[PDB]
Amino acid sequence: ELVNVVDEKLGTAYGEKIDLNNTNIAAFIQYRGLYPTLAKLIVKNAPYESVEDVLNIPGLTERQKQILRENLEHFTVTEVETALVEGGDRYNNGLYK
Amino acid sequence: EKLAFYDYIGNNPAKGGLFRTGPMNKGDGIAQAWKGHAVFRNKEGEELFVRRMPAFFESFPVILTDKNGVVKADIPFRRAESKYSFEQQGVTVSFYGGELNGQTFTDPPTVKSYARKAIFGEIFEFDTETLNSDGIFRTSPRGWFTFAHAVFA
Amino acid sequence: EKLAFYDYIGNNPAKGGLFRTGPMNKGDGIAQAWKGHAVFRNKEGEELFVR
Amino acid sequence: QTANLWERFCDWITSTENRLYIGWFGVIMIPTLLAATICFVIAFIAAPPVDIDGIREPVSGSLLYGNNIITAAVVPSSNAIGLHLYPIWDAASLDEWLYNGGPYQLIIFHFLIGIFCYMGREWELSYRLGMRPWIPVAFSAPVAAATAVLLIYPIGQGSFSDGLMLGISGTFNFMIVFQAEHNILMHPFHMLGVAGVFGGALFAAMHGSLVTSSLIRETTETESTNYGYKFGQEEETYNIVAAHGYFGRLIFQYASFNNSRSLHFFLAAWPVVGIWFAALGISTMAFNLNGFNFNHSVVDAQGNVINTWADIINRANIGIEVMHERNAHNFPLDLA
Amino acid sequence: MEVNQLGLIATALFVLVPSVFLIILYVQTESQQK
Amino acid sequence: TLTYDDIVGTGLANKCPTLDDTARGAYPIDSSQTYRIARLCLQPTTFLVKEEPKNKRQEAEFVPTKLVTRETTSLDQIQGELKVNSDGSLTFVEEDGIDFQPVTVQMAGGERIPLLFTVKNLVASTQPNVTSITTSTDFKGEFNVPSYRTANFLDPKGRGLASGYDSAIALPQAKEEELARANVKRFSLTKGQISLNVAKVDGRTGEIAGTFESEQLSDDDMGAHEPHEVKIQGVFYASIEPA
Amino acid sequence: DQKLGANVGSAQGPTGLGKYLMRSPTGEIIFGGETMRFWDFRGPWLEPLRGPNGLDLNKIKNDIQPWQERRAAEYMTHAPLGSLNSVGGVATEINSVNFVSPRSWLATSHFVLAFFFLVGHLWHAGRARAAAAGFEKGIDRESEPVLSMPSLD
Amino acid sequence: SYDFISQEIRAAEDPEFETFYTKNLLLNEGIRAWMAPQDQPHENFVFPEEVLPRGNAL
Amino acid sequence: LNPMWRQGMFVLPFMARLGVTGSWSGWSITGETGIDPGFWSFEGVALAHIV
Amino acid sequence: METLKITVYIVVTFFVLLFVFGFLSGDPARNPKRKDL
Amino acid sequence: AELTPEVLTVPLNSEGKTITLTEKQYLEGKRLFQYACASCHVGGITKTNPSLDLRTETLALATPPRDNIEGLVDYMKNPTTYDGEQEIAEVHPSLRSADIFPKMRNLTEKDLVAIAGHILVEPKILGDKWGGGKVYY
Amino acid sequence: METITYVFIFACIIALFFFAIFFREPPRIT
Ligand code: CLA
Ligand code: CLA
Ligand code: CLA
Ligand code: CLA
Ligand code: HEC
Ligand SMILES: CCCCCCCCCCCCO[C@@H]1O[C@H](CO)[C@@H](O[C@H]2O[C@H](CO)[C@@H](O)[C@H](O)[C@H]2O)[C@H](O)[C@H]1O
Ligand SMILES: CCCCCCCS[C@@H]1O[C@H](CO)[C@@H](O)[C@H](O)[C@H]1O
Ligand SMILES: CCCCCCCS[C@@H]1O[C@H](CO)[C@@H](O)[C@H](O)[C@H]1O
Ligand SMILES: CCCCCCCS[C@@H]1O[C@H](CO)[C@@H](O)[C@H](O)[C@H]1O
Ligand SMILES: CCCCCCCS[C@@H]1O[C@H](CO)[C@@H](O)[C@H](O)[C@H]1O
Ligand SMILES: CCCCCCCS[C@@H]1O[C@H](CO)[C@@H](O)[C@H](O)[C@H]1O
Ligand SMILES: CCCCCCCS[C@@H]1O[C@H](CO)[C@@H](O)[C@H](O)[C@H]1O
Ligand code: OEX
Ligand SMILES: [Cl-]
Ligand SMILES: [Cl-]
Repeated sequence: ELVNVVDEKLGTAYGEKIDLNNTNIAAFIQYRGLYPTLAKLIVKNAPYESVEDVLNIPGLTERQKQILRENLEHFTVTEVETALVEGGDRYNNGLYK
Repeated sequence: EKLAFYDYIGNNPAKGGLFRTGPMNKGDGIAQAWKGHAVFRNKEGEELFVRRMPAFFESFPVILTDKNGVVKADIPFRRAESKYSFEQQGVTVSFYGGELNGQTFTDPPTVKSYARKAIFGEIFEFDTETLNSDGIFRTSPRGWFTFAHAVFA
Repeated sequence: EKLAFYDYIGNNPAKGGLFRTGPMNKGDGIAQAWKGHAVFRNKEGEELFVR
Repeated sequence: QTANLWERFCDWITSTENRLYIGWFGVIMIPTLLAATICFVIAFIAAPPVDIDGIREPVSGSLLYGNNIITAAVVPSSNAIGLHLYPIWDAASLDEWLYNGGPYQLIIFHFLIGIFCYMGREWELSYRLGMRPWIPVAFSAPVAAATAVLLIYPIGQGSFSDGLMLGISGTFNFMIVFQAEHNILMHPFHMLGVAGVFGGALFAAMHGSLVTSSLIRETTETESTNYGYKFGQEEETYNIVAAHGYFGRLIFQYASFNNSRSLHFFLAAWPVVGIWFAALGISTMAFNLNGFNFNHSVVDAQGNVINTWADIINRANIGIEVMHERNAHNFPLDLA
Repeated sequence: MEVNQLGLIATALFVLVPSVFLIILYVQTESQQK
Repeated sequence: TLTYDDIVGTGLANKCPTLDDTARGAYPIDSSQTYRIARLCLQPTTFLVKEEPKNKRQEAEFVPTKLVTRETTSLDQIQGELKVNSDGSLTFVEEDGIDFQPVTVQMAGGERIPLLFTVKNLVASTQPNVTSITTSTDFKGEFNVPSYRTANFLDPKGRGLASGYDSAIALPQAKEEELARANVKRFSLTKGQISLNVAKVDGRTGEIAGTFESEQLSDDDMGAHEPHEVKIQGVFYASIEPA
Repeated sequence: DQKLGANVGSAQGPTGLGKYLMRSPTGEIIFGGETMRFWDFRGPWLEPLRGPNGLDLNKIKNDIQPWQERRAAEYMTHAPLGSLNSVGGVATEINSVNFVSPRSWLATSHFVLAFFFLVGHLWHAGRARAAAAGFEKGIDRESEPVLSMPSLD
Repeated sequence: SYDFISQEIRAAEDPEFETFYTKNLLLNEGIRAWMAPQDQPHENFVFPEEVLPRGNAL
Repeated sequence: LNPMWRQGMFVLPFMARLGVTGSWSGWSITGETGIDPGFWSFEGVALAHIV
Repeated sequence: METLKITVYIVVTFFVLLFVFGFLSGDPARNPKRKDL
Repeated sequence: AELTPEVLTVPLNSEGKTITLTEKQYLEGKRLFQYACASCHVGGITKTNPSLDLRTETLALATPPRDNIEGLVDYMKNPTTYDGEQEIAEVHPSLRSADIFPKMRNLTEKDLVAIAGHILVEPKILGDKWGGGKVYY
Repeated sequence: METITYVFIFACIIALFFFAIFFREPPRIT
């Protein structure tokens, strides 16, 4: 049958946390120290098999790795959804204020 | 059943259109049976109430509040910043009385479908085939009488 | 398919009605495809022909 | 002789005996209005959908493509064209020209030339007839208004895709978007426009009723009173002193016209000036000098906004703004 | 388009009945002695 | 060299660079060096759409179409890694660029076929043992064809995937199952195939040009109808650089 | 968005056209969105990014200077939109910014003036013709031209 | 005179069908959703941001 | 399988009989695509009769 | 398209020339009163 | 409702020290904010980057914290990205870049304190309408 | 059938224009 895949995602951890594989980059403003520098690196280096794989992004500084560890509790990963990552939508999803 | 049917906006005479002609049955259909009273709950088990459509509105959003009027769920338009979706809030619907008495639905599209009917009040099953009904509300003879006699006056 | 379609009585102009109005497609339908040639046989295997 | 044959032509062109006056303005008016009318009729009936907003989202305007009289329109040329002139011969094919809204440009440019020449033609025949010359000054008011919505507003906004759409529902779309983007209801020139058309209708009914009220008895009880006037009779057909005696008592004496020339000048001037201002409203909101903005103008002692009816208007304007051309904006401000 | 099936007869009679009324009155005026 | 004001409005901006008839050389490949395509340009000259016949037994044909969206069709400023593989073949891995164009073409009779002409995420490889790129070199590869509209796009009744209504709000009490395909938007992701036939090589400058043929599906209107098969033919230009 | 990591050349917008960059009808690379209509614009802060094919993606990726970012932000936020009481911004803007562009003041005033001067031309041109011919005060009752013309029918 | 039923049947089934009539209904839906909470205060409307109909960006 | 005579066409065969076989929209009654009929397409014939 | 363009240019030029030479042909004298204009 | 000293009392630093603004201070801050900032920050939003607003809760999660007078005054001298990693005076008005943002050229320490106090007081009056955008108009 | 109806009414109106202008009751001075 036909299903809206975005509504379906809202029932996964994507609807509860920042999904490192799908969520638009503005969501990283919700927590201290993640935007824009780490947020860019995270979206650029996605997808991730598990949240803690975010710690392995090449070139991270030692403080950045600590900042990421403080925020892993706010991250999740789900399977990449084409509708959320095409169109450059992770960088600008057409929503402002 | 007759009491539940009065508590349904498809019988409200201020829901019609000047050129939507004929019987009310031509719009929502020939009513067959009450489905029963839908009780919506979130995943914590709190009962939620669908905000009903006022007669002024041809269309209306789907918003669910607790008994104190605090918004607890809705059907979002933009999804990217949704906080209250039925999927996030685990909204379910259970029916008491009527055809669906004793049944509970958890599939979000199905729960949302019933929530869309609940903005109209009590939920009915309709025969939409016999008259090839188009799903658009019409007024009753109360409405047509009033119109003709105010205009003629 | 065009040759088989001519060998079909729904295209015969002497099969109509004075008040059966409109295109031929309104009667038997809009032709889509030839089903193929039907060969009928009995249990002995003799080929039989529909009158 | 060339000079004689040419003078015979000039005499026929300017002849006061043609059933419809031609004239030199008519030499331009007739071909341009015919081209615009023929293209409009064909397009209104049969044109395929047009990508008005340049986002490959074609809007169906014609009857044959699923419209009725109320919803059909000839759709403006594409936003991708902007203000570029898009004649048929610049298209790779008629198919391309139709997709991109070519018919709209052909129609509106021939129409505008045609109505400007119609206006000059009103001057011209009045000159041939020995009349006074200012009937085209009255007609300049509707001409100015048509020019505002078909030419000036798209120039100011940079695209014929924002000009008046040539249909009944298309007109309402233009009006509603305009209200969100300029708050035209709060612009004093539109207010003057409304006074012009409300007042013009009022004064038409007033003048019509006062003359009708004082017709001199010239007919029997059977026949229409219209037979009491004969075309070209020398005497006036109503008692203007009776009419003035009624109206001066209805309000007060000095509020009423007893001079028929003053009265009829006023009847001309009120709607004409009102529509001049209406047209100037559109033509200056074309450059985004917009209606009054009293959004959050009233503030309490602490600094809370106390809403006024202006703020309720603003909420409706926002609802229009966020919904219109729902796939066309990628960035947060609608700057044209 | 799925239009109302009575729209055609409604429009036809809306045009025809009053137009015919006027044509009747006009022609019988013309035929009166002048 | 032409400037913008030499070019503007002529249609030349939608045309890929060309090479002279003298460009029949060979660009040497050093298997120890890394390479990139600094610029890849793809200029369609023909759009063909495969007919969808009723019999479904006869072989459907690709037929000509009429472009209605003007000189807006070319892909350009595309770049990516040009890998040298163990067998001497080359593999181009597309990474960035103006690598899509919406295009609408019209069939005989008027049916409009929108498509997302694209080589997004192209990976295309030559034959083995390309010690030099020559006019005998060919590239063959596959690319992604995402939905022609992206997830925010709203239909004329305001329905969409990542935004919009989820029902036909103008028919409030209609039965919904019959409208499911129009109400529930779906985001297509399919594969396309492309071949690049190198016809010219400037061995000195690292520039190549030739013809291409690509095959891909057209717009399915976010799941509302079946897409059509499209064949795109045109010319290409590419500039190769050590990296 | 490019600073955040977007590949602005390959970013497909909701319609299928580029969200940031697209082609004009003759192929030049231009800014996307509704500003596709304004691709004839030229200004000194933008031309360094333009090449023979239009906007140059390499220059966009590598060569935008801070003074260009400054100028674009300044000009975006001083767009010539504003109310008659000089509230800057779109018509839905709240009060705060006291701004109407000089370009809007000068364009509107001179359209108003040019329009009435065309009306004055018509007025005085028609009157000058009628006065030169000797009927600017009205029709001579004893010599009315139309009375000497054949009827039209 | 709110709707044309034939237009709504076609548009509901055909997401490529668009007229100025359907365009104006979208504007109406915007007016209703964005003006009703302040214009009808006795209703105590609370429309969370996510349910408000709106196009891209704006 | 759906020629003009299955579709109730009455004047179309008379245009075709004398050589008008293509539409301005690009099709021909023998099933061709991308043909240019010139002015004397079915539509041009109709227009000429109206004028 | 090129033939259409030339045709329209000629047509436009023709009517515009009629207008200009027409109004140059002693138009002030084409009135019912003083014709010595 | 009234603009009281309590409403005008705002955090001076992250350590919990407060300052009570005068009514004259707040009004000066409002005027200077219109003069130098409202073209982009009208109503508490940010027109050229809507992802970052002027809500107190947003300022509290910036690095270094910007939800206090000293944080906001420091920002107006030497602005950074939201994570503090990058100095952005070349594209954001500040005392450090008053050469290219001339409306900053005459601002005193007192002026910056006033602007900072306006930014902290305004959500105490307007609530979620500050930084809310058109949804809250 | 609805397009035919709309175009038919329009065509009748244009015909009426023609008769109203060229076959009017001639205005006559008496
Ligand atoms: C007091 C008058 C009146 C009222 C209130 C009703 C009420 C009703 N009728 Mg009944 N009916 C009536 C008189 C009335 N009828 C008359 C006189 C007849 C004989 C024709 C009928 C024959 C009839 C039938 C056959 C049917 C009904 C049906 C119905 C029901 C559906 C109504 C509907 O769709 O209308 C629709 C209303 C409109 C579309 C409005 C029309 C507006 C007009 C066209 C405006 C005209 C404007 C004018 C031209 C302007 C002039 C301008 C000029 C001055 C310048 C409703 C209970 C239906 C039903 O369900 O039966 C079981 C049904 O099938 N009625
Ligand atoms: C020689 C004339 C002629 C012929 C052979 C055709 C043939 C055709 N027409 Mg065309 N048509 C014609 C003229 C003709 N038409 C005219 C003049 C018009 C304008 C009205 C049309 C408008 C038209 C339309 C709109 C359509 C057709 C269609 C068709 C096709 C189906 C025909 C059908 O169903 O008929 C049915 C015929 C009858 C039911 C017979 C009627 C007999 C009358 C009523 C008897 C009257 C008796 C009289 C009152 C008694 C008097 C007694 C007194 C003397 C005492 C067929 C190919 C259809 C088609 O398929 O198009 C693609 C279609 O939709 N035609
Ligand atoms: C009065 C006659 C007249 C006029 C003024 C126009 C005007 C126009 N036509 Mg139309 N046309 C006409 C009759 C006319 N048409 C007729 C009879 C037909 C059927 C054959 C057409 C068929 C037609 C088509 C199919 C198209 C046009 C188009 C156009 C537009 C572009 C024309 C152009 O590029 O000229 C070329 C420019 C010149 C030839 C230079 C001008 C020559 C004069 C001598 C110079 C002076 C001009 C200057 C403004 C001074 C004016 C002086 C003033 C006192 C009169 C323009 C609005 C196109 C369109 O609408 O695009 C959207 C288009 O596609 N026309
Ligand atoms: C070309 C004419 C023109 C233009 C474009 C401007 C533009 C400007 N003026 Mg200047 N000014 C002008 C002439 C002009 N002015 C004249 C003639 C005077 C002497 C009165 C002034 C004296 C003046 C002062 C003292 C000030 C300005 C200011 C300004 C700025 C704010 C404008 C404002 O708020 O208007 C408000 C808009 C109105 C009052 C609307 C007037 C609408 C009129 C009445 C419509 C008239 C229509 C037409 C002319 C009459 C037709 C009648 C019909 C029957 C024929 C703006 C840049 C202000 C500024 O910011 O300076 C730094 C300021 O303080 N102007
Ligand atoms: C546009 C040209 C602006 C003007 C004028 C002012 N600001 Fe701004 N501001 C602007 C942007 C694009 C940003 C985000 C920058 C980034 O990349 O991080 C900001 C940010 C701020 C902040 C931080 C907000 C936060 O949530 O952390 C503050 C406190 C701020 N701006 C204040 C401010 C003041 C006081 C201004 C006038 C003196 C001012 N800004 C002007 C854009 C623009
Ligand atoms: C900015 C571009 C400038 C380009 C150069 C413009 C040059 C203009 C030259 C104007 C030449 C005028 O040419 C003019 O034409 C017509 C031709 O019958 C004449 O007009 C004549 O018409 C009829 C006779 O047929 C007489 O009733 C009328 O009184 C008489 O004037 C003028 O007497 C002649 O002088
Ligand atoms: C299998 C496809 C899954 C969906 C992937 C969507 C984003 S793929 C996208 O492709 C672009 C080049 O076209 C690059 O610019 C960008 O870095 C990359 O993320
Ligand atoms: C996908 C369908 C979910 C099943 C229950 C839907 C809500 S109830 C449903 O509502 C319809 C009108 O919308 C009526 O026609 C129908 O009789 C009724 O069963
Ligand atoms: C005399 C007026 C002629 C009007 C010509 C209309 C365009 S021609 C028209 O175009 C349609 C869509 O492309 C085709 O389906 C149809 O077969 C064709 O006749
Ligand atoms: C009334 C509109 C006239 C439009 C004229 C278009 C001419 S089109 C012209 O017509 C010829 C007809 O035989 C063709 O042979 C020729 O190839 C074609 O280009
Ligand atoms: C009353 C004005 C209507 C004019 C219509 C003229 C169509 S003209 C027609 O156009 C076709 C476009 O593909 C060409 O195939 C053909 O060669 C050309 O003659
Ligand atoms: C030197 C002792 C450390 C504490 C006093 C100096 C830092 S104080 C500090 O000032 C910052 C802006 O500069 C703000 O981010 C912060 O909220 C404020 O508390
Ligand atoms: O196009 Mn028609 O509308 Ca004048 O704003 Mn911008 O652009 Mn579109 O949006 Mn809003
Ligand atoms: Cl719109
Ligand atoms: Cl935009």
